[PDB]
Amino acid sequence: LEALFKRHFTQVEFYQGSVLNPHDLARVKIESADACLILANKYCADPDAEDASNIMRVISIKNYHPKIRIITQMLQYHNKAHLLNIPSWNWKEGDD
Amino acid sequence: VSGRKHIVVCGHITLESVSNFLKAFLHKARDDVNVEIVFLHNISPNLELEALFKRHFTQVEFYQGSVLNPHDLARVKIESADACLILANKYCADPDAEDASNIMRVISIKNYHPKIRIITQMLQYHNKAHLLNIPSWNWKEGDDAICLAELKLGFIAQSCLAQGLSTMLANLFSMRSFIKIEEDTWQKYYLEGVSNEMYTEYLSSAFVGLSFPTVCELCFVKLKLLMISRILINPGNGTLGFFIASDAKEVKRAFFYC
Amino acid sequence: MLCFGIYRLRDAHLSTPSQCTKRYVITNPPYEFELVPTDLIFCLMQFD
Amino acid sequence: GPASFLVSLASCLALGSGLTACRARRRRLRTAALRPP
Amino acid sequence: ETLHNFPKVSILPGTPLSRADLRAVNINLCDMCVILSANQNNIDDTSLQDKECILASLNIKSMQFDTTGVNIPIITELVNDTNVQFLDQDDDDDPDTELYLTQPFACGTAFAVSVLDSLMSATYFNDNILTLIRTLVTGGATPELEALIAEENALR
Amino acid sequence: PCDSRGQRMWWAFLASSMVTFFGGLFIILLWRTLKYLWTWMTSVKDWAGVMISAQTLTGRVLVVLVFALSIGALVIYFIDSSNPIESCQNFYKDFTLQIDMAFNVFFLLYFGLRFIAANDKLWFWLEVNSVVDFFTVPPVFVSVYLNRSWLGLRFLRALRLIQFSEILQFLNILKTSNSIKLVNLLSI
Ligand SMILES: [Ca+2]
Ligand SMILES: [Ca+2]
Ligand SMILES: [Mg+2]
Ligand SMILES: [Mg+2]
Repeated sequence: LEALFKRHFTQVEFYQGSVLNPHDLARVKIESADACLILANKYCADPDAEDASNIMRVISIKNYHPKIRIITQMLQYHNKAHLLNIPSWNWKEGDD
Repeated sequence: VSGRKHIVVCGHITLESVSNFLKAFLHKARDDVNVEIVFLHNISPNLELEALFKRHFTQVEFYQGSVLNPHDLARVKIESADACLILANKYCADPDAEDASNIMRVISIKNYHPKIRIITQMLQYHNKAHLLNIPSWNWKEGDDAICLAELKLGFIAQSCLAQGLSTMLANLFSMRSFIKIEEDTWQKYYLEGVSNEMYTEYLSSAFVGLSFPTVCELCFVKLKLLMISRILINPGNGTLGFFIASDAKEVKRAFFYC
Repeated sequence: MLCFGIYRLRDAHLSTPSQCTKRYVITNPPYEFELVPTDLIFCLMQFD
Repeated sequence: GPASFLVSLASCLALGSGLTACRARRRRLRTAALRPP
Repeated sequence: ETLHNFPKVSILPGTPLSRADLRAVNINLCDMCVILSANQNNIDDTSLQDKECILASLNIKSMQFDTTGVNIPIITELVNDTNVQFLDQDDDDDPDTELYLTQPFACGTAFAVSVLDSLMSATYFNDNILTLIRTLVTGGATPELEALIAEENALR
Repeated sequence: PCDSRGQRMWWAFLASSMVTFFGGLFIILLWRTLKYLWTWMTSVKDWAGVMISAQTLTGRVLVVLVFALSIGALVIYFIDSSNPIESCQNFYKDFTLQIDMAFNVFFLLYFGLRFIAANDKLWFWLEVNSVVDFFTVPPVFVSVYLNRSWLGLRFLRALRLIQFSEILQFLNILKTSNSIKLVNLLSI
């Protein structure tokens, strides 16, 4: 992965931190970010647990900055409905 | 040591648990204490725990032993111990195992010296009843069992009655200090409020002579104290009275009132 | 009625109007504590 | 060697005893001065 | 088995997070909604801890009634003291700020067992404090009642 | 006028150190045997214990002084090791010996305070810090008395570097496990 990052030297940056930690979000300057893309583990043993973790990440990001576009991958429909149940999640401004 | 009391602390002994216990016990706002805290655990402390014990050099001692072993109880001088505080693992996988282990610890301690006072923690009510069924365990001499689930559900139910009472009580029985906030925010008023602890004091003869509302308002207006075999909560119509005040120094004047 | 404290609006002290509903608790206010009409007061009833 | 060590031990013990006696006296006076207004 | 002797108790079988179930019981017209988790101790790992309580709190806060759901009185139990920052979207979250200065705790909308541990210290210095706390939250839990509930394991 | 060294005597310093150690050990053992089947002290002990740890501002001052003066004593040992093993040096001329005098006086007072604060006197006697205090200060006093210097067991001053980790822990400087382990390993 370090070699892959070095290949895209001027386009890709990497940082170590947690989405649940507001200090880490402040480090990556997520308040000025155009969007926040949340990848998902498609081949996960428990899809419900992965969906819950993704929902938790979305909750944390919206808690820090509630005016950022978030594009996420979801594995189940009911978890998607729960995601749309979030107070700060709105599809009109680009949240998908 | 003659004149120096000591208490034996056992059970769930970790870095965070011991740090919290020492923060709550040897508090600056707390009056000058004269007791020694003797920890007894079967696992040797880490480097961080060793440093924490080194910071409290003259107030905290550690001895490696098992509560179930009577020899270890004899080593920590549990016969002369003022009390034994048994800590519990509230964040356990299953409360049944932790509660059963606490039952066994209490059984062993009461087996060694049945006249000692024990303060313990519980996660279930039926385990508290099982503790209450122990022969040597009697609640009149000082034995207590703080039930976490029972107390938390009582706090939640009271908050359902008046919203915000749970945090009131939680800040009320927790030892804190005085903080002044220059900025005119809600935090300033909240920190002004949180600085009140709860104390008990014997009322004077004149206070006993009069009625409860009269002495309560007299304490509030003159002494500036809010005064809250059975415990009577704000009755209608010598004795121990429960006060809410910034520190015990203000409570002490209730006994000295003329 | 024995009153412990008050349950004051979070934005009560602010001059700028707001629609916030959350309130914070104040325990044992002093005798000369300034009081706001939009308040709830914890207290006790002596009646079965 | 032993003479100097005993001298240091006695000096430290005497200093500690004097300081703790002074502290006890100060505590007694400051507790007695609290009762009267 | 321990609740059949109490009047005015009803049970709604279903997910506590579904909006239809909460609308049926008229969650807007209620004195308090208490979100409790039973198997919250099993889940070990903060990245996988207290999902349901926070998600349900946000779901109830996001409801719309023909008024909005942010005025519903809610109290939530938590086991991780750092998860209190996700309960409210208006406060300034900080992992360094301790629990009792956090806005949900100051407003009485959150609770955790980590604040009761200090009781032990108080219980050592004044057991009257513990008995006053017990007799204030449970509504006069007398020790004879404790013995009775220890014998029959029920209420007579 | 800057003469040389001649007769060689070294049993004075070593004998003084051995007396200071073994006599105290024998007195402690004799007291224990006498107490065995008869064959305010707590206050001053607690005060000394509070003094030893950085509990009070004066405690932190004493701890920092112990650190600095142990380092200085090691440096003075280096400087003296640059000199011949056995030499004659008058007290009033060389400025090194007065500094060593002050350092050893401070270390002797610190040892006395630690003994006052100690729980078990016998086990305190058999301590590395106490031992290096036994074999360093009496030799310095004998040397300043006899106006002659021998490079005796002065390397034991380096053994004062072991207590650095505990010294830093008292001052609330080391808190984490990794830093504590690193300091312990480096000092040892
Ligand atoms: Ca308090
Ligand atoms: Ca927040
Ligand atoms: Mg770049
Ligand atoms: Mg001790």
